Amino acid sequence: ARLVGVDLPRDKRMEVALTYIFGIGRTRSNEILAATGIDRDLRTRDLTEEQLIHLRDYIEANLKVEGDLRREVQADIRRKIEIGCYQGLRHRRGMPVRGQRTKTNARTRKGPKRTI
Amino acid sequence: QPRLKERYRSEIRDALRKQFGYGNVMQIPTVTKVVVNMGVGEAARDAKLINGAVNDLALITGQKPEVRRARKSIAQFKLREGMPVGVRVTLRGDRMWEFLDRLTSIALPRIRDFRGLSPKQFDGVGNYTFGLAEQAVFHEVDVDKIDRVRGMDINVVTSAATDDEGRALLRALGFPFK
Amino acid sequence: SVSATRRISRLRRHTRLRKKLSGTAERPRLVVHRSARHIHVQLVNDLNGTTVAAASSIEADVRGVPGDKKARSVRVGQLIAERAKAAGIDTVVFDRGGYTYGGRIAALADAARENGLSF
Amino acid sequence: IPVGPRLGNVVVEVDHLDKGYDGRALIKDLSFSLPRNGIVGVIGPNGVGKTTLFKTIVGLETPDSGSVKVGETVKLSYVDQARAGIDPRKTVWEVVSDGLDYIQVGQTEVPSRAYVSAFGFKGP
Amino acid sequence: MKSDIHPAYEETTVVCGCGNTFQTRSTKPGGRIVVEVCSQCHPFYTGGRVARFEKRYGKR
RNA sequence: CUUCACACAUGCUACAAUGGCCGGUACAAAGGGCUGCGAUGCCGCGAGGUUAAGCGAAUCCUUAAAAGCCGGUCUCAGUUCGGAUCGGGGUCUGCAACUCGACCCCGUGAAGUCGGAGUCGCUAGUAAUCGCAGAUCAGCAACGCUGCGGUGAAUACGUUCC
RNA sequence: UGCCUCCUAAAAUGUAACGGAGGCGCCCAAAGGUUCCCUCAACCUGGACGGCAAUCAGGUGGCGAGUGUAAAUGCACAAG
Ligand SMILES: [Mg+2]
Ligand SMILES: [Mg+2]
Ligand SMILES: [Mg+2]
Ligand SMILES: [Mg+2]
Ligand SMILES: [Mg+2]
Ligand SMILES: [Mg+2]
Ligand SMILES: [Mg+2]
Ligand SMILES: [Mg+2]
Ligand SMILES: [Mg+2]
Ligand SMILES: [Mg+2]
Ligand SMILES: [Mg+2]
Ligand SMILES: [Mg+2]
Ligand SMILES: [Mg+2]
Ligand SMILES: [Mg+2]
Ligand SMILES: [Zn+2]
Repeated sequence: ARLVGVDLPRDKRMEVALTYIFGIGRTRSNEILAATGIDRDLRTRDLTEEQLIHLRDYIEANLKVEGDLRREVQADIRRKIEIGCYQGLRHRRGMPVRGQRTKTNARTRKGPKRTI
Repeated sequence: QPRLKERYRSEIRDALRKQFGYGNVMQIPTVTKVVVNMGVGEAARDAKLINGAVNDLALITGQKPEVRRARKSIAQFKLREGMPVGVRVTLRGDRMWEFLDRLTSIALPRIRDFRGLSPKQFDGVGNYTFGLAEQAVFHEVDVDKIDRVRGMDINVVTSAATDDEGRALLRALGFPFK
Repeated sequence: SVSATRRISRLRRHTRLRKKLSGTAERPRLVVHRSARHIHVQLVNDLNGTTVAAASSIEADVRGVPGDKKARSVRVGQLIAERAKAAGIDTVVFDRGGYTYGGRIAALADAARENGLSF
Repeated sequence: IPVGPRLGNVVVEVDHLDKGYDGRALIKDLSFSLPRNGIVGVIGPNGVGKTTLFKTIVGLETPDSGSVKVGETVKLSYVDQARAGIDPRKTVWEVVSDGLDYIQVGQTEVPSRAYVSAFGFKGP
Repeated sequence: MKSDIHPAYEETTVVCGCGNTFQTRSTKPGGRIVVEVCSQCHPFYTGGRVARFEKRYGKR
């Protein structure tokens, strides 16, 4: 059942089914399903089209979802780079930016081992 | 009797004479063919395009398409000559004007985060070509009973002489430009 | 231009069968020429290029014949079948003009096999 | 044999399977669950329903009562002896392939003539 | 070739969630296609750092 | 003193159903506190904010122990497992949090499906696991160290081999 | 060491050398016959994955592609 262009997977409870939208976690998925009137323990295959109109307008007026959230995150990284801040130089090289330890770790911002 | 063809010779046909000063009424542009192809380049392996690109364009466009072979062999792309690599349909007449309506009205705003189609995509003569994403947007195929997702590109061929003459035609049919 | 393509690609087909079918004074060539409105026909004798008989659907006898365009093709086929026999011709080769043999041109020839010509 | 992708914990689940073509019953109250990384041998005399048992797992038949459950990591591999089989005037190269040069044996690219030659059919 | 090779292409009734409806010809079985967005209810069919400083702190 | 193609070492959190999450609900011990502990009430989704009772303390505060019990939900999936990384928005302490603080919220949701050769601890309230407090300290990189209690096992024929 | 093609070969044919370059000891049940239809390569503009180049659309393009197989004579009227 398409909601924002995300294709909610069938046979999944609606408190969890909204979390596959980029920009909605477990906390937002409680308050999406409190404004409309949809109970949490509802399967997504029993999802009436009259219900799905009630959460294609509360999301597009109060949250930020695919496309125009993902174009903000890769624009906020883009802002830090050309101004030449410390986190911009640290975003170019792929080294971790929040003052992490880079001597024995930081295998997520880097790849696997190189073993010189 | 399609509703976009009768809308063409009701106000689009008259509006093109005021914007461009045509002497004779035979000079007014008109879309002639809409060419839709898949371009299944990953058919040089695994040989699955019969259910792939034939049983879905027939659902989208209406008629069975043409399996196109390949002209010459390319070693870097791992195909040889005469290998089925593309699938194409051609829409003329009443099924064409029923396709440009069903594209712009119900289909084309199902592109994910749709913002429009670029009007810089003319060839220089007055013909238009745009691409799509997958076996989404057209409702006639279903999201369940399909194979891997595959996109397309759609040619729109007009009788117009220059670009902005063909831009004024496709503007009045309902194409969203930006 | 869809009209320039049709003329260029019908004097190419008409030259395709002209390599093999000429027509002489003993066996003339029944050239057909078909338009949307009429059909024209002439026996040409390609050794000096001199027509010996002609018929068309623009003279008033063919024009007042009832029926569709195939019915007016039977009448022009009967006319050149009885104008060639008034010039001493009984055997001819048939020239398609570059068209598909069928429909109106097939009804011209089949009307001229019942009335004297012997192809 | 080419290795497939990683297999999960549920391979095939069968819960109270019934299969029959007439008043004769072949399978009645059968419950099992196929393991992972093993070999299951099926035993029976002639005309007892061994091949109909495979055709409920691949889905080419339909259970009368009870269900078969597969599981999202399972990708099968099975060809009947009778529904398409082989074609008696296509060559052995264009039955494995379909006239193509390179084929997909599961997320890898191998040549078709290097694949039929791995199965004995070598040379002309 | 134009005889039962192509799939069935019969007249089709479309409706939207807006309430808009029209009538075309499509291959959907039943001719009862129901969409949730159309050309008359979709957006785009109808329409700094200094200012973000000032809401947090204010003017000097 | 915190750098980073890498290499080793001691830990913590994991890979799930003897589990996650949600609602209810029972049982400690040892400690700290006037340049402090902040009850209660109100405000804040929360970290906190404000007002201020009581206490140099078996009196008042720190103090709701968590595992557990009962009920519901998920149904074996890189998932309602895992919570790394990163984006945005806040609090507090301090003259000051960019290099370099912890905490909170919202979003993002990486490796990981029990680990090669090899190696380590432990013989009973032990091991395994669950929390709580102290010292240093404005705050804190506290998963460390020194302590505290909760639940609570398996085996030991025997002295050939290491 | 026999057979096919070109230069040597001196504008018919022919012409030698342990002169200069290559092929052949097949293949095709259609790649044979016939009727009918079509025009290529390269380049340029636009286009989901798509890149110099897959498939699509439009311009320009008279032979620069192609010919089961060497090379010559030919073939766009096509013998493609
Ligand atoms: Mg140090
Ligand atoms: Mg979790
Ligand atoms: Mg609880
Ligand atoms: Mg409160
Ligand atoms: Mg329980
Ligand atoms: Mg698992
Ligand atoms: Mg992995
Ligand atoms: Mg001891
Ligand atoms: Mg401290
Ligand atoms: Mg000579
Ligand atoms: Mg001479
Ligand atoms: Mg030799
Ligand atoms: Mg043939
Ligand atoms: Mg040919
Ligand atoms: Zn609408």
